[PDB]
Amino acid sequence: FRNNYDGDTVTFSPTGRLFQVEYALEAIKQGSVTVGLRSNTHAVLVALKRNADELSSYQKKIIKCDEHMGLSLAGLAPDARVLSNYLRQQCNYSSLVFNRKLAVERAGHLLCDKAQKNTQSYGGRPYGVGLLIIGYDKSGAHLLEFQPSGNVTELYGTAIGARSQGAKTYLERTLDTFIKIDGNPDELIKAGVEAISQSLRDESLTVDNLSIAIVGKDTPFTIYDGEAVAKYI
Amino acid sequence: AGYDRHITIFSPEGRLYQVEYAFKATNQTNINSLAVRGKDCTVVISQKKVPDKLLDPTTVSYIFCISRTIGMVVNGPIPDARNAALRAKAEAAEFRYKYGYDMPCDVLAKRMANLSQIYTQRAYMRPLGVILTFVSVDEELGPSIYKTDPAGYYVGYKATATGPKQQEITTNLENHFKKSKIDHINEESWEKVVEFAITHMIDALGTEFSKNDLEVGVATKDKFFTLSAENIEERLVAIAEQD
Amino acid sequence: DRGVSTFSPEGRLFQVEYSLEAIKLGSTAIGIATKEGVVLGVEKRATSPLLESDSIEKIVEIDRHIGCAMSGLTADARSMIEHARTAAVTHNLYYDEDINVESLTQSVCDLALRFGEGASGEERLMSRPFGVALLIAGHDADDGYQLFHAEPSGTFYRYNAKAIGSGSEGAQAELLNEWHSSLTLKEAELLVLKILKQVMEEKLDENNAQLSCITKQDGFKIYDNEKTAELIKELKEKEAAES
Amino acid sequence: SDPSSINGGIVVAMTGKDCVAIACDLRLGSQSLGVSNKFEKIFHYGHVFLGITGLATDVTTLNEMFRYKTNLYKLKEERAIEPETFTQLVSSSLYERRFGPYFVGPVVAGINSKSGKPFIAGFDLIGCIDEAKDFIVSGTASDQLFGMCESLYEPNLEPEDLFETISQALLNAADRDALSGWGAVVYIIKKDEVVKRYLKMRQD
Amino acid sequence: GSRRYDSRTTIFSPEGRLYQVEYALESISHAGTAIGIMASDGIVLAAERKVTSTLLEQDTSTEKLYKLNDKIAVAVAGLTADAEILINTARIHAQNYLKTYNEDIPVEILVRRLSDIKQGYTQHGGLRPFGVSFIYAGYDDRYGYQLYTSNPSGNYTGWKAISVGANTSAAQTLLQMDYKDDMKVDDAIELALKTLSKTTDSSALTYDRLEFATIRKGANDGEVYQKIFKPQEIKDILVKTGITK
Amino acid sequence: GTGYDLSNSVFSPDGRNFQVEYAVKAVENGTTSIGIKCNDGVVFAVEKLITSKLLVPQKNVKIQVVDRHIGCVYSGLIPDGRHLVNRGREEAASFKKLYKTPIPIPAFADRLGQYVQAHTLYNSVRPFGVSTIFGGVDKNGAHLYMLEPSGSYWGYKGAATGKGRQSAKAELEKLVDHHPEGLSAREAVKQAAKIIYLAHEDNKEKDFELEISWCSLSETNGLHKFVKGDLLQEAIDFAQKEING
Amino acid sequence: GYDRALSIFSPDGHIFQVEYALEAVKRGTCAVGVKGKNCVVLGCERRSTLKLQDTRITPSKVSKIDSHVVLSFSGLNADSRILIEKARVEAQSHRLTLEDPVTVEYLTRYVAGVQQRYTQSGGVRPFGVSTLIAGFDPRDDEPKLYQTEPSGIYSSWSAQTIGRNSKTVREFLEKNYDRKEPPATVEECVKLTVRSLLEVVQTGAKNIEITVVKPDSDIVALSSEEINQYVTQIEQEKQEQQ
Amino acid sequence: NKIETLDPALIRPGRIDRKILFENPDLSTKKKILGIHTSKMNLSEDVNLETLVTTKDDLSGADIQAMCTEAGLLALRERRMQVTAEDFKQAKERVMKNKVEENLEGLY
Amino acid sequence: MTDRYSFSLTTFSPSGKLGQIDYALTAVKQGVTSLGIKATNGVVIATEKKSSSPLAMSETLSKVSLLTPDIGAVYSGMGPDYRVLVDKSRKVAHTSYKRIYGEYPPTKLLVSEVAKIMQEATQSGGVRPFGVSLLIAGHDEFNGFSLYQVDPSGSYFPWKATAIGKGSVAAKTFLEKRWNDELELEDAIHIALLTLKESVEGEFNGDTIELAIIGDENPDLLGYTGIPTDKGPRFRKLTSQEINDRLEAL
Repeated sequence: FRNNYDGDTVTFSPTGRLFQVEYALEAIKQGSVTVGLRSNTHAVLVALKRNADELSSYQKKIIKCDEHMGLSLAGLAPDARVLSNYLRQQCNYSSLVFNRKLAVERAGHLLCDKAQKNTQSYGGRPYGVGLLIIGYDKSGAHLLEFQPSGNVTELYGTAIGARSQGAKTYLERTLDTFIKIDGNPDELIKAGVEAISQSLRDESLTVDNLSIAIVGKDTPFTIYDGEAVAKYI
Repeated sequence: AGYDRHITIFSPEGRLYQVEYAFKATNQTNINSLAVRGKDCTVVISQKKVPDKLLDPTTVSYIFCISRTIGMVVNGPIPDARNAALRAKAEAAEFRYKYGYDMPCDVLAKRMANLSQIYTQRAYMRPLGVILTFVSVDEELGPSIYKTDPAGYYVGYKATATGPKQQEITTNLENHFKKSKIDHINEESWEKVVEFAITHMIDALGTEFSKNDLEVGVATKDKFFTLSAENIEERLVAIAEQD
Repeated sequence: DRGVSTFSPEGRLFQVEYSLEAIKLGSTAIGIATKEGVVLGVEKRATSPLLESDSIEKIVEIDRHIGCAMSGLTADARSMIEHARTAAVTHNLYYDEDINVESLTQSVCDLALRFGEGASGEERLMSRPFGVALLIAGHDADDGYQLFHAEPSGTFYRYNAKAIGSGSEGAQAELLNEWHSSLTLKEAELLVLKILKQVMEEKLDENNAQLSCITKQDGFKIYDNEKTAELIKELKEKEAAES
Repeated sequence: SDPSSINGGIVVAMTGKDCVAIACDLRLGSQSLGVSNKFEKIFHYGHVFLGITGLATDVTTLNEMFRYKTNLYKLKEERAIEPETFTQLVSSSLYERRFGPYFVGPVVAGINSKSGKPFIAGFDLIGCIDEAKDFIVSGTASDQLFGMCESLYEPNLEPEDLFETISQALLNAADRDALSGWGAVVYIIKKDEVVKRYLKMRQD
Repeated sequence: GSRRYDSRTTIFSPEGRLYQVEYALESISHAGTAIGIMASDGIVLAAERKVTSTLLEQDTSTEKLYKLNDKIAVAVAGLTADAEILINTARIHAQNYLKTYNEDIPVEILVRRLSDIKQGYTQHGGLRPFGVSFIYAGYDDRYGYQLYTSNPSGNYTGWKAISVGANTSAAQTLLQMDYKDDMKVDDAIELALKTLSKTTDSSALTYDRLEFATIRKGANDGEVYQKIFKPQEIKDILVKTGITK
Repeated sequence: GTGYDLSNSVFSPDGRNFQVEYAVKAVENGTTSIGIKCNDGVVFAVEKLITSKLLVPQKNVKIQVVDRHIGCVYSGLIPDGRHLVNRGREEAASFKKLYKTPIPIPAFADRLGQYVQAHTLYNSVRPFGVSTIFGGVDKNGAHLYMLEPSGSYWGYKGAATGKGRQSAKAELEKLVDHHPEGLSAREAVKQAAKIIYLAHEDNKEKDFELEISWCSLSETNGLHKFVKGDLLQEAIDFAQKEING
Repeated sequence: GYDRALSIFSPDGHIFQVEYALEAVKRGTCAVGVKGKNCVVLGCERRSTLKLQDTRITPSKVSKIDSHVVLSFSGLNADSRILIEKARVEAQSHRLTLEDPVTVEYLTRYVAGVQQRYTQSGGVRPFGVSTLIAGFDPRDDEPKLYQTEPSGIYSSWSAQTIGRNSKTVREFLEKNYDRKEPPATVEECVKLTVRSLLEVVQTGAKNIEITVVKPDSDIVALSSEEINQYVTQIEQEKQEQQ
Repeated sequence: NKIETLDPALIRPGRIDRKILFENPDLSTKKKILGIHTSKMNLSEDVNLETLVTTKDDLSGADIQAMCTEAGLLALRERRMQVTAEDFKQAKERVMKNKVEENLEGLY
Repeated sequence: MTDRYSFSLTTFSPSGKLGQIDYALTAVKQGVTSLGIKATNGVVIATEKKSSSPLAMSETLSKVSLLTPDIGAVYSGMGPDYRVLVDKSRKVAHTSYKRIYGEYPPTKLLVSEVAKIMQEATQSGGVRPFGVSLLIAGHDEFNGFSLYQVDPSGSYFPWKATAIGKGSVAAKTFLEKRWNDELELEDAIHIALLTLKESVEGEFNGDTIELAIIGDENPDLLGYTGIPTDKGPRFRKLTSQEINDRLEAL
């Protein structure tokens, strides 16, 4: 039964992993659609911000971790914060100790380990949140996918949130073209907005839902927020 | 509390389910062992098999040399055997610094038993499944065999066997010792001691075994050594030199 | 008892869902933020001659620029206030200035995560989550007048007006129609009284309602019993002349 | 200031035959200035008498300490502590925190309830043992007292005569000090009666 | 972890009870009997040792009588083991009061502490409580002779005649009648022994099935001298009342 | 039977806990990885699955280094394998400082062994569900080892694990026999590549990208290095020549 | 570790353990406080059925929390010692630190606070006690009456009654008090308090214990003799209103 | 006996809308319950229906039934058909004690 | 990660019993016939020696352990529980008394120290309670010779003879009848073999009885052949030949 292996986080089941872990992967889809894309010199993050009401003000779906780094969340909010603080801590120490910015790869592997530890601990839980973490280090432009069970993948492009498969079809076609444009920010950015509106099929797009963040070879972590995303549609 | 076999606590009957199941199916891993005492040696024969041609059988170990002089024969599986080995090794070494003296079989047996018992009462650990036979030729007792078993029970032997050919081994040695009026045979050279062992082994388990199917560990005064593959065939051919 | 790490097939924790159930049973708290102030109003409720009804209120001051009104369990809102005062006091000492209402909600929400058995990520010291939700209203010199709804789950949203409590479904619906972007402090307080009257099964007195306001020449200020009643006196006559 | 001679004190114990006597001064000072002529340094746990000379404070801490140890032992075994037993207890306790400060010289006197033999012991600040069965002395004028006791002492004394030795010994030792002035008590001890006699001696 | 490998029996019940406590009193009601009669020149204490033999020693007559002080003692009804931890700690709690203020603990302070430790075992920890009920036989100069009982729940009540253990019900019904409001020790002794026989089935009341202690003022013994009667003094008093039958 | 499917803190009658069985199963449910011992070294190769062109080559290699001369590759689930290795690394750094020498391949087997075995004495810690094949060259010869998730491990001459475990042992067992142990380290890359090809035949729902690395005392000088460039490229060709399709 | 759960949510948005704490109080004895505008009266039961209790060492229901402040309760004595001790310490803590006599509101916050903690925090359960806290603030002649539950919630009340047949004693009291004209004289406010508590104790006039608190540490416990007299009188009053 | 052992989803509001309590017989009711049970009787004239009700502390109708039944027995054993006051009183004392027993958690 | 087990594993049942103590006792009833006798001129304790194997030493095997020099203990119950318990009893007895009061703990005081170990273990979780019962037979020079029973919970009671294990009650009947105080130690050894022959049938020897006495001195048990300073041990375990000699002595 379901109820037999569900109660604490310390049990495996014949499936090969615990039920609860799959339910954490499921939550990401509930939360906000965020697409990730890169060329080879810059990498672009596009995110849809949702609120609850007219008289509600948006919840931020981009949290800036450094002046050369930020991430998007999709899924459970409270864990996304507990993670973004950990990444802040990890970053700073690297700079204090080693004079080092913190590679996307390097961060992913530390984050994974933290995730195993909280899935062997019985009172502990999977985070229930997936993250697309972007950066330009001296490894080049990067996009990584983090999943809350410790699955870390380096990608050209991907999506988490509402119809991930949706965006993925778009990206996989337009792929070969946009990624060889290397040294023009605007094009890769324009492909990001073109993609995200076609994943949608029970929502619509608008200016102040959308928010774009780009990092690169000549773009330090910069958000286009509200009004200023119009000129990338 | 919980239950009597989801965590380790007494059974309805005052028994412990976990120690009795630790006795049974940890000797059925394709292992059978005997230990007999020499005159100035101690011999162990133990089965030890490799099912692939791709498994290097050197690393395959189930007679361990705990110290330079101490041996420990484990009946039971390698995950357990290394938890007991780590403890044994540590105990041996600690003893050597602190008390200034080499570790007797009996002291090691007793210490490990009491420790297992504590882990038996714990509700977040198990007793190890392994059966541990500790061997050397002590200068404080002669050739010695002391065996611990998994319940926190342990006791000294003069000759022992484990695996369900226990009865066969025992009876052949018992009749023999009642006639000769000794429980140790007299012969100097290790070679003749291993031949005595084999004689009782072959009869009792009713088969002979290959070099790589055996592993023979010999205790001598201030050394314990394992016999190389050729060395274990030499002995099997040497009785057959007689025939 | 009940899992503390066990999610629904959707992936929403039992404990979070149960948190949402206690909230819905308190008396309404309604905030409208305007361009001259934030109004927070509550239904205090209960009138008895064996009750001191003007010694109990649900609008408590955190700081000289921050209040909160609550809805749900009141005992729980005491632990939330103790954490919140300590965090705000320590920040005023370090940088000499006002703490941000969003910032406060995140610091509190971090300690809302502990419940149950511990983690290796976190030391979970409590047993349940908090069963009260809050409207925290304030002023800062860098975003002016603001109104915030903290859920005990972790989510906190900024609003221009929001109602929470039992009677929130109706209340919110009224808030929208009455809300516009040239709304002022004086109008907003009168309107609060309209909403409160409508949904009551009683006559609105200041021993079942309490008003409060924020002006930045005085900080968080409680609209006192004497003033709140004068406002009630003015309401009853004007309403009862539209009929 | 002084470390233990603010008030001073000396203590003498002797054996008779199947009896003992324990005697002490009653000085209390603030330095060489005498303030009071009464400070009683002898307490008893049954037929064990315990006198401890030195710093006032330190004497107190051991007395309440032996009081706690004696009370739980008495209650549990249904038996009061005997002198022989008490001597091992004084030693062990001193050993437990000799690297804590102690400025003490406890002296035990009593007659056994299991071997009947008169029993005396001396103890040191670190808790060296003095096994002695004639006299044992401790305190500020201990150098002097050992000279006085070794010559004056006559053994196997029965109570009236034991009194005379211990008093006269004590009175004449005391006169070469003023850190042993301000009155004195002799306790002459049997199992059957304990006589307490005040002496008259100088003051400064 | 431990959530589904343990249970919670230290929680409340849908009556307001705690499972283990209610049950603990039950354990006590089939254990051996302790009786407390407070007089105004003494304290008379009686206990029945249920079942005695010539293979047990009957010679040890501290088996349920323990002195915690030379001014306070308890009579035990429940287990020796459960008893042992609170005695030893109570004796320690004494020495602390004695060291601090140079004066012995009143009865009431010492009871209130005991009860707080016992409440503690169900209040946090998940632990189990003790299963032994104490009758306090005690002194004050504020309150005269004092007689208390305290329970594993930690409620404590003032008495001048009480019982805990088995046959509680029978002893107390005779006792309330035959009580004299101010009385001497010797009168108390007559009353007690009379009650005792008729609470012990058939002919069984003997000296060596009894533990007796009396706490008298004396005038060859000191004020509040506790005499814990050893066999031979029980034999005497039985013959004097003539109640041995 | 039961209690042994949720716990490891008690012992099965089968001698094999049901939770342990489930751990092995997730290993066979990963990808193929293999390991080849040779007459001077070890060569490691893995099948990396290609699903989409949104993945990037050589940043999702499942070969991870420990120390300087140990290359570690696995089958099963990714998070378990990385955490297991991160622990190996930490013990490895500690080792190097203290004994001023690199961590052995036998030592590392023990280090891993004791972390896994620890989580199989406790129900309060959940063990690892990966089999990790590792090895290298050290001061005391060349070693191939395989760690299985019970906390069973041994040194092997050859190893495979995963989906393609069987097909890999077949193709390996023929090649090792033919050679004395696997000939030269050069040869071993070509041999490896044939093994991966046969192992692919159990996938056929994804394309693959071949990744090999080696540790060799005669053609690397005792360091773990990737095999790429010319050497990888001749190896793809050798496989496709003899194995057709 | 025993910081894990022992108090859990209800699906109804209560807490199981707090609902069960209130039941123990009801089975229990009855305590009441009625206000004048010169005093605050506290009545407490002592219904000794049995006559073998010695009642000078049988626990009381009246504690000093402070010299001008009292706490009365209905509930398990065992739990109530633990709360009573923490509340005395808190009065002395303020006294030490602020150089100021204690104010009633803060103490009530403190009493509320320990009980509130033990519901929220893991491997502890709330107390089995409801309390009434009353007294007078310094240099103040107006009465103060607070009620706290082991939920940890707190309120002021002009009068409140707790324990067994709380309904009956509220219902009665409601007819005999107005906030606009509460009693000025001790005698008549005490008469009313004794009369309510007569009606639930059954027989009692030595089993009822009255303690009347006037401003700043004039706290006086009326005796049996005095109470028997008011009960006589009440038996005269009930045939003047027949 | 109590309704806390029935699910609220088996009661089913809207068909079963009433869940009706049991309150104890009060003083007026005791007089009545008694009055009916003393009718069936042959007794002595020293019995005071009133006197016995007043000392009874809010006792169940069961107690009242029990008392009559108990009092008849004390008369039958004594070989008589008259039932004196003293008998009713003993039966009342015994049942009143057992109901009113609940010590240290009711009677704190 | 790691344990969190702090919830007591010994808990009350609806009757007032303690599940774990009830269970543990079943084991004790099924354990090896052991008795203890105070002869008044000594104390003799006997217990069943057993062998695992004929090829097995029973020198190592522990059925009679010296807890402190003048004191021995024997048991019925669970062997592994016994072994650890003996150890904690030996340790505290040595550290806390043997230069503090300058001698061994008195018998009653040592029975209380055991009692406490067992009770800690019953109160506290993480561990189940000891499953054992002991007969502690002793000598102390301030109480004479004594016999106690130590129960699994740590309840104790004084005895002057008893037996526990299987077949207790009848064993006590034979002992009750034959010995009634003031008896030579030797004679109590003879009575003890007789009680146990009737109790154990199938095969009986003095090579399956292990016998210890506290009730002798040798110079060898002062531990020196010089000039006394103290009294020393009075524990002496007999060898198998000496026991066969007393079996031959009618």
